[PDB]
Amino acid sequence: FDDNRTAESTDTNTISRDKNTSETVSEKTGTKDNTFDS
Amino acid sequence: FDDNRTAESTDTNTISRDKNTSETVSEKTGTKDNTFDS
Repeated sequence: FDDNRTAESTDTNTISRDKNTSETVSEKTGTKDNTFDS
Repeated sequence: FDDNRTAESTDTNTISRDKNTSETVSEKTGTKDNTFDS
């Protein structure tokens, strides 16, 4: 959540709002095999 | 999801909402062989 309020005087008041929401999901699987012979 | 609402006075209200979706699929594959002699 972020809000900003700007105003100037010598009267052109400016107000802004914005919504940032995000989610990420990730599933990682692996498999490693090895054989040795001495 | 993120929504932005803003207005100014002295109205010109502005509404802008965004949607973004991503999906990355990765494939890993490898092979490593080695020999030793002494």
